[PDB]
Amino acid sequence: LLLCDIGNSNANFLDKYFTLNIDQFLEFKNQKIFYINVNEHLKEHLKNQKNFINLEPYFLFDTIYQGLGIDRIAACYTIEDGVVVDAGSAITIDIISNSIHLGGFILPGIANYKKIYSHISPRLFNTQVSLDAFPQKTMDALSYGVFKGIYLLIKDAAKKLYFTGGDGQFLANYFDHAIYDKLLIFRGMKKIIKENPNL
Amino acid sequence: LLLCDIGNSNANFLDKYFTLNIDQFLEFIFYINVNEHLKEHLKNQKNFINLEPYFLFDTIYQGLGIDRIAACYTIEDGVVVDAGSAITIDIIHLGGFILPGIANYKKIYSHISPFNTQVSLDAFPQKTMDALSYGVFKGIYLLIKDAAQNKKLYFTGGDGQFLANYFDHAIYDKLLIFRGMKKIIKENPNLL
Repeated sequence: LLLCDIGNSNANFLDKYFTLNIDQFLEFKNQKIFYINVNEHLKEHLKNQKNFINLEPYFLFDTIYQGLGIDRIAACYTIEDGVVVDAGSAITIDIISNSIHLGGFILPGIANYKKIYSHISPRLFNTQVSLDAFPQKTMDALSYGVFKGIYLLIKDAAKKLYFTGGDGQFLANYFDHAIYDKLLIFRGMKKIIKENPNL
Repeated sequence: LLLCDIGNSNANFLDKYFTLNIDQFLEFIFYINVNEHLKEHLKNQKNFINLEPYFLFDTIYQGLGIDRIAACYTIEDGVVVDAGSAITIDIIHLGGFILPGIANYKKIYSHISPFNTQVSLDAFPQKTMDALSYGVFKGIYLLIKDAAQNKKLYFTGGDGQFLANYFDHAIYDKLLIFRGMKKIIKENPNLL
């Protein structure tokens, strides 16, 4: 059972979890691969690979959010009630209540915060910065700005929390009653398959 | 008496307030400067007199920028927010924190994907531009609120009035920085 979650920078596979970059992904050959894809650039390519089978059409998900990404849908999908946070290149926060998508929002990913500080000034992280004291040096002034900004947005939006993505465990640790599941999305994909076994 | 607050995107002048962008300032005076790539050019200019070494300001914060010092210089008690290229939030000095300015939030998103300022903050967005706008505006809002846990609140800077509107009990002063700069010329009559 080979699953593929395709992004703008990475394709994450599950068989056993691995990550390829996009060049690597384009040279991959294999057996059936089930997939979701947000990369607009790879749509023609995927259509030419007959072994590749798009799960997106099977996702029924109650939202009015225009153009919601299939990646966010798939991560919300096994959740009945809760706040879903996928912390990678971007940080998306989605709110589920009663299997209904109430809305959601987007933040830069942590690496990107680091890039924009640099673009602003060479004068402009400590992951172990405290959130309950004002910072006293510039490293901490940045780390606090970023990490506390995300902490408060998520606190306000949240309800149980589910976390996923490369930075998800780190963000989860600021909260009690929160889970981290590296495989949230692949669980949504797993669920689609258990619901349409003719696949 | 001509004053200049030279920042990372803009040069705020007071002769009559008015602002140049950097590329303008270059083709354009007591000053403070946080623009690294402008250090050289300023030493070149003999009409410009740096005011930074005259400030004496107690803080337990190491390497506090001179724009923050200057903004904070005339405030006995409160949170001081300066919203430009970056947004500095300072406490009266018991510390403070920094964010990207609103336009620099734009720039990350615009590069990734080549703002709605009236976005509601009390409901969850349902389209991409609103999703972005709310992450930015509410993130800033929650941080200041949390920091100003009841203290006074002061805002300045090019985007400072916009942000002040989010608040009851808050004051915007476009000139808070030049007010530090004037108080320094005050304390140092010798400068004239």
